[PDB]
Amino acid sequence: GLPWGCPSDIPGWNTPWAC
Repeated sequence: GLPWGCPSDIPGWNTPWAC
C-alpha cells in the first residue's frame, strides 16, 4: 500500500516486502 518499495502491496501500490 506504500508509495515506495517494489510492486506490489495488497492495495496495489508498492512495498519493500515485495522486493
